[PDB]
Amino acid sequence: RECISIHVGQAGVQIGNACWELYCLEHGIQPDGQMPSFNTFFSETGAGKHVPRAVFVDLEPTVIDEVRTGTYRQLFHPEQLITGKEDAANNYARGHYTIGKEIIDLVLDRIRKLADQCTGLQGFSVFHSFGGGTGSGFTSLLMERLSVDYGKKSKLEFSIYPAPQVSTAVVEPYNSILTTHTTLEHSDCAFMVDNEAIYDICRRNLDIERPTYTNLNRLIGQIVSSITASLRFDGALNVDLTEFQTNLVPYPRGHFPLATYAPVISAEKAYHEQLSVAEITNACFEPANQMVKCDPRHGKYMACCLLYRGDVVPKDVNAAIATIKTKRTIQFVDWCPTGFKVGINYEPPTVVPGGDLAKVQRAVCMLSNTTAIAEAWARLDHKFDLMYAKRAFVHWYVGEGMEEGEFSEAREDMAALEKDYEEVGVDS
Amino acid sequence: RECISIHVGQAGVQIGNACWELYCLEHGIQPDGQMPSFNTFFSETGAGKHVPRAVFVDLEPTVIDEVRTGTYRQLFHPEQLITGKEDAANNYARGHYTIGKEIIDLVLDRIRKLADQCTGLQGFSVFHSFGGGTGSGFTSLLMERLSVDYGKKSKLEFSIYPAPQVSTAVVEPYNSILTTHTTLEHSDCAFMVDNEAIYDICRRNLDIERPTYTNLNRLIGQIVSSITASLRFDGALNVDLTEFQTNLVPYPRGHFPLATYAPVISAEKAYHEQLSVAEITNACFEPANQMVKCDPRHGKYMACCLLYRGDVVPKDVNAAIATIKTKRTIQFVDWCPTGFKVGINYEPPTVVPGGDLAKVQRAVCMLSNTTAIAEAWARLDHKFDLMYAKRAFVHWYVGEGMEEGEFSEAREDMAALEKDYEEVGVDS
Amino acid sequence: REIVHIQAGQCGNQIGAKFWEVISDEHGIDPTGSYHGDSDLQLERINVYYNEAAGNKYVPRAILVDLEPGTMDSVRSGPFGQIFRPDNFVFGQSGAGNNWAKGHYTEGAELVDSVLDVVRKESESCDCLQGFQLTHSLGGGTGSGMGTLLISKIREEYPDRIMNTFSVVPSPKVSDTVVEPYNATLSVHQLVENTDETYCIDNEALYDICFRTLKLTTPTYGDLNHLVSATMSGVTTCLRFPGQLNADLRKLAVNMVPFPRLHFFMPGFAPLTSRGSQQYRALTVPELTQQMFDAKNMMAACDPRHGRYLTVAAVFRGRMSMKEVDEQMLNVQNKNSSYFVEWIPNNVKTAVCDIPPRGLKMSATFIGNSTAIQELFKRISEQFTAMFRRKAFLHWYTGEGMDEMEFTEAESNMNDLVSEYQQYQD
Amino acid sequence: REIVHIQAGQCGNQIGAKFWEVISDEHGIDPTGSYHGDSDLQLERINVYYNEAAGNKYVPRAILVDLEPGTMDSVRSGPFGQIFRPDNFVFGQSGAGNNWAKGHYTEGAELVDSVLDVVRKESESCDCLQGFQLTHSLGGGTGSGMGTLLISKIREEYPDRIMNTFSVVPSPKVSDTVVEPYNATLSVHQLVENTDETYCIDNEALYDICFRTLKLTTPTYGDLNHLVSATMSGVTTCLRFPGQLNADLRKLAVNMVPFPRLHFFMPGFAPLTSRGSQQYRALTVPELTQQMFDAKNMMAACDPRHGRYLTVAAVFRGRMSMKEVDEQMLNVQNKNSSYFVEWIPNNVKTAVCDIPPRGLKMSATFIGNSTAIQELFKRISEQFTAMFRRKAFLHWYTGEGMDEMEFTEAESNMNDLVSEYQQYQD
Ligand SMILES: Nc1nc2c(ncn2[C@@H]2O[C@H](COP(=O)(O)CP(=O)(O)OP(=O)(O)O)[C@@H](O)[C@H]2O)c(=O)[nH]1
Ligand SMILES: Nc1nc2c(ncn2[C@@H]2O[C@H](COP(=O)(O)CP(=O)(O)OP(=O)(O)O)[C@@H](O)[C@H]2O)c(=O)[nH]1
Ligand SMILES: Nc1nc2c(ncn2[C@@H]2O[C@H](COP(=O)(O)OP(=O)(O)OP(=O)(O)O)[C@@H](O)[C@H]2O)c(=O)[nH]1
Ligand SMILES: Nc1nc2c(ncn2[C@@H]2O[C@H](COP(=O)(O)OP(=O)(O)OP(=O)(O)O)[C@@H](O)[C@H]2O)c(=O)[nH]1
Ligand SMILES: [Mg+2]
Ligand SMILES: [Mg+2]
Ligand SMILES: [Mg+2]
Repeated sequence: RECISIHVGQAGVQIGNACWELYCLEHGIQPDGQMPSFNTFFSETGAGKHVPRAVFVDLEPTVIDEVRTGTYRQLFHPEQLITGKEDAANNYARGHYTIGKEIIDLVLDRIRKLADQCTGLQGFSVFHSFGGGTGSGFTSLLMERLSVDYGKKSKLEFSIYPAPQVSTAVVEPYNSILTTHTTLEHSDCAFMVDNEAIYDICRRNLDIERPTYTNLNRLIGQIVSSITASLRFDGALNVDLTEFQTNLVPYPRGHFPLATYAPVISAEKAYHEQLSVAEITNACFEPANQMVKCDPRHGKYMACCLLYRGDVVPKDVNAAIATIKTKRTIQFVDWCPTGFKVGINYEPPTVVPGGDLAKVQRAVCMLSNTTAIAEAWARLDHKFDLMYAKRAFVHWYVGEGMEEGEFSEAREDMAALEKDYEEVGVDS
Repeated sequence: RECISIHVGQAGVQIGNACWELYCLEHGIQPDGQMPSFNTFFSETGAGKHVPRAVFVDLEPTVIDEVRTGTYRQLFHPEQLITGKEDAANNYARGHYTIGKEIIDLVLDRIRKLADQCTGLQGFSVFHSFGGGTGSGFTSLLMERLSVDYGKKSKLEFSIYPAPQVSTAVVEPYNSILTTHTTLEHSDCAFMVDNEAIYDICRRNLDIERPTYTNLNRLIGQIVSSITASLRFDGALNVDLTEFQTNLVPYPRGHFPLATYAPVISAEKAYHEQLSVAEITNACFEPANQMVKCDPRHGKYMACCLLYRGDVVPKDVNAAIATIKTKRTIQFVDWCPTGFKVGINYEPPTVVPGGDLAKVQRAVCMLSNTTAIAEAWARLDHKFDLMYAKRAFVHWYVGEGMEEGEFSEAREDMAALEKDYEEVGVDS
Repeated sequence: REIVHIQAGQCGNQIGAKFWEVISDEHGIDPTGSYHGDSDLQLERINVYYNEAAGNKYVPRAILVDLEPGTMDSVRSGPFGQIFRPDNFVFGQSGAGNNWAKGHYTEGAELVDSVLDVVRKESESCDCLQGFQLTHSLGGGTGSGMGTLLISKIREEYPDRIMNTFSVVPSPKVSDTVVEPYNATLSVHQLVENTDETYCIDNEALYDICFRTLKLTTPTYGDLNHLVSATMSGVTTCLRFPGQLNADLRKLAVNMVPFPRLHFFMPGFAPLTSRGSQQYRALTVPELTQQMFDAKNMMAACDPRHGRYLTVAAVFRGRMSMKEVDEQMLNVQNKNSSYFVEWIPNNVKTAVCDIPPRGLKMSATFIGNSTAIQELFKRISEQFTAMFRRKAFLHWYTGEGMDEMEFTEAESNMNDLVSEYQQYQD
Repeated sequence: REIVHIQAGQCGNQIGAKFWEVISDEHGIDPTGSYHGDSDLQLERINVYYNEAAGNKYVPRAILVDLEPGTMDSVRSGPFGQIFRPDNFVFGQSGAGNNWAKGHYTEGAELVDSVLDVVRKESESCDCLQGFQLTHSLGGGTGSGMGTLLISKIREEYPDRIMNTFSVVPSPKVSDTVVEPYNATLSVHQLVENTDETYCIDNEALYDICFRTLKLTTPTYGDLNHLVSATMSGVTTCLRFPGQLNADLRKLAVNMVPFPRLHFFMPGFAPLTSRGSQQYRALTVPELTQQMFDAKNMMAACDPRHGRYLTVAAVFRGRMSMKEVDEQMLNVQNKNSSYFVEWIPNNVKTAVCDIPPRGLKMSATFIGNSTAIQELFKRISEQFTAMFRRKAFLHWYTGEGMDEMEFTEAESNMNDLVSEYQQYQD
């Protein structure tokens, strides 16, 4: 019941940096690899050194070099640090093919090595952005090959959603749309997260004046471990990744649950506050704590899963659920009666030294399949239209070999996706 | 149950260099001869020094001098290092007669000395190229004399097959064809190996950018010890050289089994991989792992023998065989029902310090008599035709005393050989 | 005379944890398995639930099963984990995600075959099985899914043994998952054909008991599952200890099931009140019968007085007279005759045994079979139809391979059960 | 009463290693050869398999033979290598390469003459030989080749002694060498004329037993060869220890061979199930007979129910009543009469002895002779013809000097055996 973590691009790697740091914090792992104690993510060598089961890929050396110069470079095996010599210029054409195609075989074989190291691989998780090159384009290439050799193993993807505020590439819509299609084709579950919503949480609930990616990544990393580490460690009601597939995807296409997380409270505001299971879950149904820029009250629910860490009793959860059903404004779709899944571990939430969040006694992760996701898609469609109407910058992809129809096609596929969410939301 | 190794030419000697190095590695032999521990290949002196039972011949001092200056020069007895003063100019006429004829008597008597040293000689193995002078021509001369005095002892020959890529002599076809005939006349089993196929394996399975002969020889040497050392050391199902004669040659002429070997995997790719007996044997039936440039799927099988090292159970082999029979595309010829011979030793595969292959727990050598060998012969016939059509370079042999009809004759003999393989492949 | 118990899912695991705790208390068995009892009778029928291990140590005849290691480990870490043998821990590593299709139909089936082999092993060690007891949820993936698979296989192998199960019933105020009605419907469909009886306990009602009568401000599952275990142990007290009436579960089944398909029961319990008032209590049989009749002390979320009774079973523990019990329970029927169905003269049956629960002088367990129960099925079926009509979340089960008609037929059978209660109602 | 055992090839060497381990366990013989038993009976017939060496040490009456030193050395390095005398290690130095022609026809013959002299020495040390036992493969060069040469020479010298052999049968899922069918055919051809009986065990079936019934995730030869040794020791338990019925192997031969050429047997074994379920087991004779009849507990890869039985031998170990065994085995025939051939009333014969296997209260070994066996011969003959027709690899045997007609006739005799099973089948 092991897994592999794949980090592509700076978005994937920098997030990964916090993720593995967190895993060290969860089990008392020293940077040197020495750890006296997580076998799902680490393998052990005869030296008593543990090695992260992960692959870090960046087509430009720069970020990988950062890894190589950091403290955890002694944790990572040199073969897991793979780099190219030039980026994709924020461009899928290069990421997916022109450049990335020259490295991907190395990458896949290192994955195989790890796959052979694992005895019972449940699956793997991938981190990347939607708008980058390496992070999007290369990622697409990668998933094409992984679904060939692994197939059936869990394909979890964590994708960064381009915000209107932050925008670092003018052709991000194009990059994102191309990517999206391929993730529809090969992922099992995609989680897109909006840095702009996260910033909002950090400035209001963590009270942070000036959020950076380093703080943003800490938040995300903890959420990801609450989903996985928490499954590995055992608790009361353990919930496997295969159960998430089974329970969260009603139709082959609706594989886009979103995440909301609480408690996200600064130490200073946590004093004085004690949240019950019910109260934390009430925070989880608030749009203001949503890690994606959309409105949960607008959309309808199809699936919802709550995962618990630390001090939680099933009974309290049962009461909390009743409250959500009655309080809310949780319009669930007829197609799914009641769909709330509950996983409860005993493992307590962990705290990062030099962190920005309070120590908490219980924590809740909300995963949910809601029709509000279409909203985000609509925003991207529009942006595409504008760029594509003029065909500004199109030569940067076409000149690398892309076909006009390929862009049309991908957009259309997203339009279909959104329409499918509409359809499922239509009660029947 | 002892043997003698004869190395002629640089091809034979350089391969031999790795072979004896490997034998040292197999039994912990120091370069000085001191060894605390292989009596089939070594004799022991009262000093506790062991001496390789082999003869190294090179008509040009150069390569032998290399041997003489290397570390294993203390292992080799000076009388076993025989050299001339001029090469054969890549030419059988000189190798076989003009020059080589002046040294061969020395050589044979040193062989006799070793033959008298052995108590129960099973036979001997010879290493050389098909295209060289000394390696081909001299070799022919040698076999003419050895079959006189030894007769019945095993005559195993390992011949390097000229690749289209590497070609170092324009009259290689001529050299090769002349040689071939004589090997047909006096060898018991000839194994031809194509450096170009080997390179392909090294670049893909060993992942080597730039293969050299030193790496190529390591691979071959290990295969050869897997055939012989493995017989000497005893295992479960020991298989003698005489059994190979009995089982691999259906008719007096079909003495050309080819070799395929697996696992041929780099350390880096071996992590993560574990191959079962069946899996390794599946690699052995893949053309991509074939050490000869031909297509095993094209030809038919007549005989096949699998030798195992290390951790192998007969039962697993039995299952593997069923798999080959059922999976494959192993069209066996009616003339031989089922012909699979299995030899299983306990001796584990060995690793060369500073090697290029992973440490493996089990290893498989595939010997096989297939009709695909004709393919290679066809290529040589054609090349001959071209040269002979013009009669380019013919004076370099004729001027040394060769007869035109001799070349015609030898070609024709090869044509007959290929036709005989056809005939055997015809089911009846 | 022996019973094999199986704990499926967290519910099953935790309720059963309390159950086995109680049963060992009943017999003087410490957490190591060693017997240090008080009476000979504690050993005399210890075989129903235990194997005697070398050294006068006992092993509970029960299998712990789940798809999540953590739960299993948490149970094993507590007292009474030590009493269980490693052989009874069967589990996977990935929950079902609350999906009956994953538990019943796919993944859980993979473990079920190994569970059944352990079951068989235990039934072979037994002299004569009386029956099987399962503890599970009606809404969870392994509790309702895996567990129902297991049941179909056990009943198949042992047609004449008593299959009973205790299970947690969804409520509007409890509901966690949107597909909980879907899981419930599918399990009900199977349980109605494959069990001899099932007890319907609702956490909602249990919470009310805890606060209202037990005066607890923070009801926890640790206490809620305690109340369930009280009733679970109550039903085999007579089986395990000498008494006067109805010890056998089969006898109870005969008297409690008037029609093959109506086998759902309403458990309740007396005395059930906080300590504050206990100093003013005076337990008598009338006192116990007052509390057992009163709907507020029912563990099922359903008021019997809204429907009509087909059968009532009352089990008494401790030394009470025959007259007192039989007169008073007759009087219950006499005084509340309007809530009983006229088909059965003497609707109330009693069991009386001589061994009281530790800490009480007397106690009584209530088992009802009233047509009021249909309300619980209405809650489920209704919620189901809303989801089902739109097919919300259905794709998660169709992903496993479940057919819309599988669910349709499941509903149909639920509707049948309600209609049959109505046919008997009046 | 004595038996000389010979181990040929790795198969023979490793299976026999387990066999001798077990036999010494049977008699309380430690790895040094010293007797530390439990009973007098352990010594009372120790002579069948052992010589008493000075100091109350025993030496196994058996010869270890191969062409590869390494194997022989690995056996000698383990427990029980010490119990063997140096005189029984006969080996060469170059395997046969899986070539029957090298093993039987050429090279192996060279050692066989020295083996036979050791055999003769041992038969001279014996008071009265009962017979010979060989353990070998049907597909290997020394196992089938050398071993069959040895057999022709032994039977020649001892016509009235029982020649039996245990041998590993090729399967489509096992097959290692392409010429394995060639080796098998040639050995079969000889074995059918030169042995009194041979047991056909297939690793495929053994793997299924290990996982399916024994619940092992990693079947190894160490355990697979263990199962074989169980059956090998079973057949001489009565010979070695007092009992009631059929101790002698010849008696068994008389009852198991209706026709001179049909002497291939299907061994099986009970009880054969993992520990997990053992706590629920209750061994009775019906229980043992259920497991022995069930094809899944056969060691041969062949389901008897596909064909029809000519003979059944069941050997029981441990204290069982006469009635129980004879009634129940009669009932097997009665209940499954459709799978027995009507020529023989009372197809099931039993042997019963009083000494159980260490660790079990009772045990039973199954020997079947059913026409279903022909399927194994079909697998071999078919594969053979495909190779033979094209002469693939034949040159390796013609290199030794084997004639196409030698193989042709070998096939012919295999075809005869199948036809004879069909003649008796129905
Ligand atoms: N149940 C078992 N079958 C085995 C074992 N070893 C091998 N075999 C089976 O036996 C056949 C291969 O034979 P061996 O090891 O006995 C060959 P042998 O050593 O007799 O002769 P050579 O040709 O000289 O190697 C084949 O069906 C293997 O699959 C074992 O340990 N157990
Ligand atoms: N009285 C109690 N009800 C419980 C308890 N735990 C859970 N439940 C109830 O059971 C249902 C949820 O089920 P579980 O924990 O049993 C699910 P289970 O672990 O069987 O399967 P998975 O889908 O594989 O997680 C629901 O009605 C919860 O509200 C408990 O400890 N006590
Ligand atoms: N949460 C989070 N988002 C990040 C981080 N780094 C970058 N991003 C976001 O991811 C996108 C940036 O992708 P880039 O860094 O340009 O590119 P890349 O995906 O690494 O690959 P290339 O374009 O080839 O360099 C933007 O939308 C950023 O806001 C990070 O550390 N954390
Ligand atoms: N595998 C392998 N092939 C070699 C090696 N050395 C040479 N060859 C091949 O053998 C042939 C070369 O033969 P030469 O070295 O020219 O000649 P020779 O056979 O030593 O004898 P002369 O012609 O008289 O020098 C070519 O086809 C080479 O590719 C070696 O070390 N390993
Ligand atoms: Mg970058
Ligand atoms: Mg659970
Ligand atoms: Mg040279």
